[PDB]
Amino acid sequence: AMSMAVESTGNAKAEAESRAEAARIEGEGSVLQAKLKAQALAIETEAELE
Amino acid sequence: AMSMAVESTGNAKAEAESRAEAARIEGEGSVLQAKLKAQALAIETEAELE
Repeated sequence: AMSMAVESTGNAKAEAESRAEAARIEGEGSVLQAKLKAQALAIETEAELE
Repeated sequence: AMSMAVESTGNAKAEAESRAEAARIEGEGSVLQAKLKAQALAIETEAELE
């Protein structure tokens, strides 16, 4: 029974942590994607302002 | 009878603890995903404010 416990832990644990630690990547993607679009859109808008 | 008790304990125990300890992973996913989207959305919004 504590065997089947360890397989269940490993399976659900592995799947969930894979999803969350990938969401870390989409998160840092959001971080520096916001940072880049900040100045990018900034220069389009300040070029269309004049 | 206390045998079938131990198999029932092991099975239900294992399934439920696998689900809860995976929910721990989605929970820490929520933790640092909120932390990342905080500053990410912060910099989109403070870049569109000007």
